[PDB]
Amino acid sequence: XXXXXXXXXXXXXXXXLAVIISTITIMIVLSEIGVNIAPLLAGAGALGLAISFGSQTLVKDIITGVFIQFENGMNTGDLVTIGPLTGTVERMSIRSVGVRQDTGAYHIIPWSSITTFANFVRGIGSVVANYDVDRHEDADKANQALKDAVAELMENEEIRGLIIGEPNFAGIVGLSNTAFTLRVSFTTLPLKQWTVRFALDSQVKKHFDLAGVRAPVQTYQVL
Amino acid sequence: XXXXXXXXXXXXXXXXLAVIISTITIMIVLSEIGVNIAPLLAGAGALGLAISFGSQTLVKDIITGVFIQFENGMNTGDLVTIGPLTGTVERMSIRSVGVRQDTGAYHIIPWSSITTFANFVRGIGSVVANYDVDRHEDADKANQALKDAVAELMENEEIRGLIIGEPNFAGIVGLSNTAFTLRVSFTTLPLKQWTVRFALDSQVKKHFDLAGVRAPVQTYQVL
Amino acid sequence: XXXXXXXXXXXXXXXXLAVIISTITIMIVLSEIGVNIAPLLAGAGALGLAISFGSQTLVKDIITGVFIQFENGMNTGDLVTIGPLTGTVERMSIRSVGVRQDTGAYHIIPWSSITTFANFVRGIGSVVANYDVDRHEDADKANQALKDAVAELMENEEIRGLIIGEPNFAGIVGLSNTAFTLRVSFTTLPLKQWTVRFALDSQVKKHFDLAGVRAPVQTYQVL
Amino acid sequence: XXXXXXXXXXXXXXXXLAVIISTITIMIVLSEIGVNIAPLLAGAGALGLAISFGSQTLVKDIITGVFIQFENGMNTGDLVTIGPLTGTVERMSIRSVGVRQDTGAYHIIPWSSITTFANFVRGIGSVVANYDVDRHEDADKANQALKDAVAELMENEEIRGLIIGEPNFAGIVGLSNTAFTLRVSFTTLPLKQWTVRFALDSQVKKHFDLAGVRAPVQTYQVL
Amino acid sequence: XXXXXXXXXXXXXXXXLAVIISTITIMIVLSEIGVNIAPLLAGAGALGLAISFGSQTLVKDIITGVFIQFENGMNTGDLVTIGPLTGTVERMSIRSVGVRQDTGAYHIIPWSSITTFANFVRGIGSVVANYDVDRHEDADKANQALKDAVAELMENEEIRGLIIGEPNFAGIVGLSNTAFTLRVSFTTLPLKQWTVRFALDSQVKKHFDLAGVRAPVQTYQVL
Amino acid sequence: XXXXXXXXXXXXXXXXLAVIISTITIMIVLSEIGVNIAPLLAGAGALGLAISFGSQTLVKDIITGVFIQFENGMNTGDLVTIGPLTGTVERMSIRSVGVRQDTGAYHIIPWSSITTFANFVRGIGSVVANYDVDRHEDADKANQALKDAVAELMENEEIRGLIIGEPNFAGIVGLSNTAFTLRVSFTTLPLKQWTVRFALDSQVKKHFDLAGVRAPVQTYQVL
Amino acid sequence: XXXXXXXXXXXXXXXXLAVIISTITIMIVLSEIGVNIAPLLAGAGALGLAISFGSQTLVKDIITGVFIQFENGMNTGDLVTIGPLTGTVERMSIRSVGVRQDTGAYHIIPWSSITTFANFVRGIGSVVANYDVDRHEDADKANQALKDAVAELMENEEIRGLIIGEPNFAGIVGLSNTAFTLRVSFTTLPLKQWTVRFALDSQVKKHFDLAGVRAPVQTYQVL
Repeated sequence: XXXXXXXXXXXXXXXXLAVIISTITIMIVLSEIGVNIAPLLAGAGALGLAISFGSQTLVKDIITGVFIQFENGMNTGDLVTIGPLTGTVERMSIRSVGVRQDTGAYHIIPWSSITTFANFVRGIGSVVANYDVDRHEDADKANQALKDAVAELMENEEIRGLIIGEPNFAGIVGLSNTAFTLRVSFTTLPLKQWTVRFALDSQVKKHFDLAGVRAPVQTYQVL
Repeated sequence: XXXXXXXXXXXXXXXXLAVIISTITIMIVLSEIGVNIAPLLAGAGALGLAISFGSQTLVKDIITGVFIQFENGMNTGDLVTIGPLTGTVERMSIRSVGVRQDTGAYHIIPWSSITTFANFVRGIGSVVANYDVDRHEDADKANQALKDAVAELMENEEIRGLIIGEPNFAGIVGLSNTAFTLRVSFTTLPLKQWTVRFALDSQVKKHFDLAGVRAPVQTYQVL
Repeated sequence: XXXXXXXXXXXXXXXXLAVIISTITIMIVLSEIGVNIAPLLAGAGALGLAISFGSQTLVKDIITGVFIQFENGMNTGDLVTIGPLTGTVERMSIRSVGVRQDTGAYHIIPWSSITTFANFVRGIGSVVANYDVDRHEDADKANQALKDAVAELMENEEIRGLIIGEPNFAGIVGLSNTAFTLRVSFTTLPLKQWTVRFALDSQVKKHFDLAGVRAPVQTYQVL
Repeated sequence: XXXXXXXXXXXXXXXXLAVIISTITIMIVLSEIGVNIAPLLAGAGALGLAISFGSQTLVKDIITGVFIQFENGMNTGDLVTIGPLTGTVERMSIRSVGVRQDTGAYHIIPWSSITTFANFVRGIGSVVANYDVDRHEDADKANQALKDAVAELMENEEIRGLIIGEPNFAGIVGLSNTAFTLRVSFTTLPLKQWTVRFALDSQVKKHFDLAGVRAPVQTYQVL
Repeated sequence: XXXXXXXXXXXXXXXXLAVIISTITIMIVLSEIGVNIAPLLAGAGALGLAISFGSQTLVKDIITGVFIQFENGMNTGDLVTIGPLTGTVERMSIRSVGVRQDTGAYHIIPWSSITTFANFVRGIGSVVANYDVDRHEDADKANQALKDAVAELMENEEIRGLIIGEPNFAGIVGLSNTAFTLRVSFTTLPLKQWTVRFALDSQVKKHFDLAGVRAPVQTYQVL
Repeated sequence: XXXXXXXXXXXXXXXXLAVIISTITIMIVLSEIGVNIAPLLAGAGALGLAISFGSQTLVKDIITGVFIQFENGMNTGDLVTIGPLTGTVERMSIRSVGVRQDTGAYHIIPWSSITTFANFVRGIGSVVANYDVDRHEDADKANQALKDAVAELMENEEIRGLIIGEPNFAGIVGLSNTAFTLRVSFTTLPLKQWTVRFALDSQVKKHFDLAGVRAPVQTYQVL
Repeated sequence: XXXXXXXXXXXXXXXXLAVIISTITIMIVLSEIGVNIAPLLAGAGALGLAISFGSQTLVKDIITGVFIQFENGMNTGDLVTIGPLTGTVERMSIRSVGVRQDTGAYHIIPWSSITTFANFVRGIGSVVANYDVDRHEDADKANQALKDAVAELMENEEIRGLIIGEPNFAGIVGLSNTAFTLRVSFTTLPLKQWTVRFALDSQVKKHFDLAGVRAPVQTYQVL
């Protein structure tokens, strides 16, 4: 039986990364060779549980990545927002995503840290502008000024191509101790919101000055 | 017994995703073929525990999603609020929900991150408006002005269709060092709160100017 | 023994949600049919541990719910406060609770997220009002004014029915660089605190104006 | 052996909450009746691990409660502070504690959420009052004024019974750009701190006015 | 064998807190008495794992306590700082520590919540005082004033006994838009820092007034 | 069999860090020598599980490090940003990374604490400058001033070598109650952003003074 | 066999901290003495798992400590920064580190709470000083003043020995609504940054006064 067991073990070892495989092979051999390694199994299992609780991140991350990819949630060149960060995606790997912030940095984010993320290149983009006007100014006057500003904006051929449909004037949307707030909304081609917002702000300043609408002004009273 | 064991193993393997299934088959074979793989079982179990702690998120998320669906908590097109985000739901998948923020973004939120979420399309919508008035102004005067404003609002046929029942005047609801606060409440058709609030603010500004109620004013004293 | 084992397995399978039950049955059969599925057990156990770490939330939540119910902590129609949210409870399910915020929203909160929650419909409700008065004003004068205000309040038959017992004047309760603070306390029927607070604030403004008590006023000094 | 095994199983089942006990009995029977339920054991163990990770809270909470009780840390009627909450304890159960906030609410806190909690009814209560005085005022003048205020306080027979020992004047305790801060300390009967603090603040205002000590005053300089 | 097994079980049970011990005894008996309780073992193990995840806190806390005690980190009567709390230690138990805040409260903190804690009664105590002086004042003038203040302080026999060695004048330590900051440092007997700081602040006010050093003053400019 | 077992155990022990290996050897010996150490296995397994939950950090950290290295995410001498810290990398070990803050400190960060980190030496660096201008100033005037400033900047031969391509003027990008904001963008050689930003700010101040553009100015109104 | 088993158990027990060892010995004896303690094993294993989840901290902490020691990250007498704390290291034990804050306290921090820590005694120390100057002042004038200040500083023989190399003037580094900021950088012997910074601030005040550079001044406009 001795020679037979020896031959059996030989055949098995012949049938049998590399260092751990070698340790496991040594374990199976010592097991089959007249030794019952329960506590050696215990030590190797402690080591394996350690590496497990360690090497969990890679797999969690790659599966989160492939899931995000299934939903078509992020492509190369999009403008995404991940937590407190907003930038352009420059490259995606099987572990992490590369986001190029506007301040020049190059953030690397591993998928596990990505729970909820916003994308700016899906369909439409909107603009919600709010402007303040001194509480004492005439409401209709300022509102007509804002309407004239938007109308002049929509005449700019270069910008008109960026707005989908018609503007949406909401009128007054709130009062403060000093000012009331006008609001105008849009619906633009994706990723072009900010250009529209900037042109609108320029036109709004110009026309508020023309129509003589005053900016909000803090008020005091003495004695 | 050798040929018999061989035939048994053959039949079993014949009776026997793909790569892991193949590894498990190799394991059962080496087990039945004169080898006791306890530590090989240990390594494969470490790998499996890793993938487990990894692939937990998908199932947790899908069950959270189906639960949220059971309570009729979220449909396509509703206006929901999830954590620090408020927007419209554009599409729901078996892993995540698509929320369209007003700023044009397209957030993707996986159900696991959704613990508590608010919905604005269930039943009724309310309005609680607060306005400030200088501490020195006559209380009854300002309150009557606000009542006249609300009364003129309720005469606007377009808005009246949005208010359920009658307004609820609360009177003064608090004093500051400079101003006391009036409050009026409503109960409106769902999702129409903001239109009512805006019309009310416009009317309130107009009538506060007519009745000559002053806005709050900071007060100083020199020497 | 072959036919006998076959008959045994048949009887067992005859004696034997649905898909997992079928997989378990296949497992017991392959086990009894000349195969020792230790690693198949390992894979199925990984899957089961995954679903376990997943389907834990439902049971945790239902037991937390039934516990909260045992303590009579929340009923339909009460006005509760859960974390940063305050509203009315509209309906309770075996997984979550429906809270109707005052802003019209309809929050859904699962019991697991509920650790500590306040309820406003248990027994009594109290009012602790603080008012500011310019540092230079006479203490006794302002205090007597506040006492007269409370006295006139207690004469309002409609409100008197809401106050339990007698008011509790505390006198000055703190000094600032500009103002000292008066305080008056109450004990009211449940859920009626705010009506009392509002009536009290109205009366306090009126009587502070009558008695000529000044509001706090920031003070400066030049050069 | 068949009839013998049947009789054995019968006797065992005869020797044998209710639904789980029934499932366990079915398990032991199928085990003893010619079936080896390893994977059925696996499914039942997954379910049990789920309920375990679920029903952990009740026991954790009751043991935390009995521990808090061992240290005599909280009784009915005491004034405790738990996290961001301060109120009176109205009733204690085997799972949670009932705290009555001053604003009328009735918080329910489960012991698990209680890590560190303060109690105001153990032994003594102290008072540390700080008052501000304009930087230009004479130090000795203001300090003597405060001493006279405390002296008049200690003459009030109703309050004297609440102060243990003698006051402790610390003198100036800090400078700002505008004011220096005086401080006086006490040691009072438990739960009576606030009454003493309020009486002291009243006397301090009165005597600061008598002695003509000015409150702090912001200072500017033009051009 | 029946009578023999019965006698064996009897002897064992004879050889055999109380309720759990009884359940375990019942388990060993049913085990030895012709029943293989694997799933009963599973249920009892679920219960035991629950109590384990529950009764972990007591032992964790007592070992953390004995460790803190080994380092001589906290004694009865010391003035410690634990998280956001600062007070005197009144008594220590095998689970928690009793800290007496200055505001009269009596906090109970269990050792587990104590990660990092400061102690004020180990060796020496230091004082780092910063004072502000208007940007336009002469540097040497104010510095000499502060030196004279410290010199007069060191002449107070009662205080001199509390300062170890010599003061350490650092000169200017920073500029603001309005003021530059002088700094003086000390090294005092333990627990006596605040008395020294207060005496120093008194002397500093007196000597800044004598030498005519102005406090910082906000500056404006009109039109 | 006694002598045979003895010889077997001897051979095994002959075939058989050091202290734990010795304990495991003692375990296997006592196991093979007529003793079944199940509870000794339990104690050793508790100890091993402890060390496992302890020695997990080293391996997790080294694998996170080698992963970060695979993505070429951090080299010696780069300027990285890790959480709230921004500095230069001075040396990398198999456990942690050494970051040299600008304030002279030498932070040591272990890879586990590194989830998302930014790098400033990958490709390009950008500049987004915003400047404020009083609301009343002429828009075209200030914009032309800023254009002249940038033009003079691009004439500086030393700086021109640092800017890639052409500046990008966005015009007005927002209104406040007091000021509107101009914006100019760049794209520079990596790590040279700040030099460009500083030169640009100098030129902008000079040219805003030349063209007489006023800085924003708070506005008041009395009575 | 009875006497033989008795002798075997005797020999084993003869071959066989103290209380747990005794319980384990009792377990092995009852095991070998005709009893199969599976559920007793279960209870002892629950207790052991409890102590494990408890006594994990000591080992985690000691290994974190020895790791920090391997990287030469902290010695006796260094000036380190750990989280929100900055002080001198007074002594290190096998569990915790003793940090002496400047305010006299003596913090004890266990290594587990130390994730990222800064050290100020490794190599070099730097200084980055920023000063504000009124927006209307001449840029070249203020910059030349700052250069003269630094030049006079470098003439102080006592300080010159602390600066490595040459100062680095950056010019303007930013504009505000009221002030532009000058910046000068250094590179000093370790731990000597603050002395240099203080001397520099003194010289800067003196020379800004000489050259007549004004501090920033808030600006207003009335009506």
